[PDB]
Amino acid sequence: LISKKRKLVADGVFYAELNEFFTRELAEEGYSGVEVRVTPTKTEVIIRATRTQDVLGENGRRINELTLLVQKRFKYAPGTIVLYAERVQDRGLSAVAQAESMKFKLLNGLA
Amino acid sequence: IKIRITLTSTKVKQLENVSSNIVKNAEQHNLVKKGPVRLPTKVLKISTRKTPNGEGSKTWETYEMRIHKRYIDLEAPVQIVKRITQITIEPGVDVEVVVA
Amino acid sequence: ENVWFSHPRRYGKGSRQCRVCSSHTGLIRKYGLNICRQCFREKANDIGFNKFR
Amino acid sequence: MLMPKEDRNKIHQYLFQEGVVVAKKDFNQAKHEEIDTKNLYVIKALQSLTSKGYVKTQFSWQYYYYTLTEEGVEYLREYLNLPEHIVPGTYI
Amino acid sequence: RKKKVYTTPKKIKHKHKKVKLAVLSYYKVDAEGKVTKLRRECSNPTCGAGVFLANHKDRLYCGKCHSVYKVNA
RNA sequence: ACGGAAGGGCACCACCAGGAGUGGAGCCUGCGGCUUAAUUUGACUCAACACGGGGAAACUCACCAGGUCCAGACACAAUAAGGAUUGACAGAUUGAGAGCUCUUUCUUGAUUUUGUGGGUGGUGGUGCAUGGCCGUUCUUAGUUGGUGGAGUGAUUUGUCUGCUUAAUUGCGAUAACGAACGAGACCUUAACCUACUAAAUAGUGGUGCUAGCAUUUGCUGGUUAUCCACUUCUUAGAGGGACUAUCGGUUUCAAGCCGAUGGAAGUUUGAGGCAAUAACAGGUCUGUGAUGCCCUUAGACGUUCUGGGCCGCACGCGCGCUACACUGACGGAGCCAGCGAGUCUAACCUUGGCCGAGAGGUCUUGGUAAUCUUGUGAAACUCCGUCGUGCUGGGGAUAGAGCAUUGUAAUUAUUGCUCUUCAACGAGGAAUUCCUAGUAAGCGCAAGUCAUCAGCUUGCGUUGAUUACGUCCCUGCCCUUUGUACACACC
Repeated sequence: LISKKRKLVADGVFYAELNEFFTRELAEEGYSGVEVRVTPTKTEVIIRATRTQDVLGENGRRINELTLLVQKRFKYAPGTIVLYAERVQDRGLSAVAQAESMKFKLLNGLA
Repeated sequence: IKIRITLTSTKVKQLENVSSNIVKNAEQHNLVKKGPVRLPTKVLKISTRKTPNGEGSKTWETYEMRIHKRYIDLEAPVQIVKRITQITIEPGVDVEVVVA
Repeated sequence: ENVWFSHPRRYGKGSRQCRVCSSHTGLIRKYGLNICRQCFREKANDIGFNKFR
Repeated sequence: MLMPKEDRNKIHQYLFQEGVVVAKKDFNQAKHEEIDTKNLYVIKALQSLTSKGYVKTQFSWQYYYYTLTEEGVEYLREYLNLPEHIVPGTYI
Repeated sequence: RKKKVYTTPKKIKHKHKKVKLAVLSYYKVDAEGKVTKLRRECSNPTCGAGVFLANHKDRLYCGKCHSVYKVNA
């Protein structure tokens, strides 16, 4: 239905949209990054971060309503989007995590 | 059946290795096929202003997007196609199946 | 109320706008991204566009 | 808050069933996505709800995510007068 | 706010607030008896027994068809 | 920092040499002046002025002449379902059902009409908050530690005596040695990967069928499966290159600069991207929903509609286009480009016929895209004729009539076309602009805004005469010497 020329740009725009939404709504919770995996009738998105349990929340309601978020946003099939959380290895080697930690320290209020 | 497995990726090395493993699996399965034909890689160019407003010398930038298309002509049943796709999997590689 | 948008907004720069700042100038419709030029400059690295030449 | 009864009931039931509202920022369109009510009416109702403090909002490039909270869901439950374990919004 | 002299007449016309008159809906006056029902509504299927066919000066109005009602006798 | 102060080191954004319009004419563009309701804006030494991709129907501009709408929220008292807006035909307005607005009514009918320290919005304003991004710094040119040495010290040497090099890149280095960043380094469109797979998007030798020449090797074309080791025109990959090979001339015979039986060239292989510890009160609270601060929240500076407006002329300024005529206007005819561009609540890109000298659509065995435009038949050449030592045939600019289109609207001609009328322009006075390659330029295509077409911008196609190694006179920069009474540090 779409030529691959516009389709690649559309996929890039969708990935940018998911990354920007996650970093805007998850700045307080220490978001680091997102990766994707496409398979027939299923799209897995994995959030690389530090506090996997905290971004999971209580009974995973956070991830359930985030999946519903991405669903109602991008108008895919119902229930074909699944997100997981993974603890980033070498956490301090990413500038985003260091920036988030410094934001937290500034909020605490040390020199 | 004359199926066409088409890869529409951008990762050059990933496209090369996935084509290599597909062709090597076809060779080791000893089934007739056509060679992996590469469509010429297409460059998407955006010429945009370096600066937001109209200050400074007229300077522009050319963003580039290299996209690689390739296809292999096979003849396999649905189960064999699914097993081929499942084996040698790599995220990001965009695969699609057509029948001629 | 149907009297608020009596003047057509089906085409033109009134509708051909970006999804970030809703502006109608400096827009690019190539490859159907419909993004402002400077926002594209900001987000091109993550979108996929890279600076080579 | 000056919503019709039908529109407010539709918004409440959609929040109960899905949990989150997505509203493309186009006011006075009077044709909202997947709900027949007004886009401006939905936006203003949810903004007044946020002022009440029962639901949160995100922008993300003129897109209006409306995400419900515990206080919002409990107030909606008390308004709809639904029995416990009838249809929670956090199903798997 | 320099090129605005307001030479036009002062015409603030904030909408009226539906001044409350005396009792309305005068069907008839019957003492210790049934008051007959009036205002036979329009036979058009669009009307849902909600339009009051008040004939002030030889005219009829229907709130259902907001754009199509033009009848004469 | 400042020099008309020592100097040197450089730059075709400067020259000895030489080409190409600008300064003389006609036009769209952008800036200052004027009028007006409004022609509102920001930007002014290279670092304003076809710049905000900003060619201005309306939409996008903020500027106006007018009538409508709130998103007005902590908590209530006052007429409190004998009750209050948004959606209404009507004497009058109106592109209209904007009852916005009077004696009279309504699709629904607690969704409260009013007030405060909170404040949701804004093209109202400050780069006297600035992020963030660019330009200039600084375009092939400059900085920083560690250990030594000078110095009480701040600091200095290191980072140059002699100097090749479109870079302090380097040989050699006086007290230095040893590292780091910028640079150098990192790369296809710019090939020949003839080791190997590569287009029902390819070839010739013959392969089935064909029109014409002697039944004197066969020839161009066709529908596509009607073929037989293959990649000679275009993409790749663990791995190719040219490292200025090898020699002759100049250097206490030490970097380098030059000429020559071969590969794509032996000036660094072509152009660019990413990019110097620091600065500019350089552009953007005025196309960005980064946002405290003085501005609004019952006629609001937000939004919506009609008509105006970046579209006006006594005037000056630079970018760009057309000329000054056997080269060009020409016309009837031959043969040609690479990156790319193009349809899902949209039916888009002008492929062969009908309404039709052409322009809108009526059928899509062409399009999720090298095959439909398209292998981009245009841009420059060859038979023929006029301007034939011109007050006009170069100049369709300088005016009117008509023939044509998405668009619920194009009048101060949105754009093309068919005619009719050359009021300017004979290498163009002082100043300045850009250029060594296959470069400026002779000339047309692709994409941006698009409803229409650019002259603007980012990318190619036929070729170029005599330097490229050579200096400050003006356009300047840098280093170190030198002089200070300077620190928001010559403003």
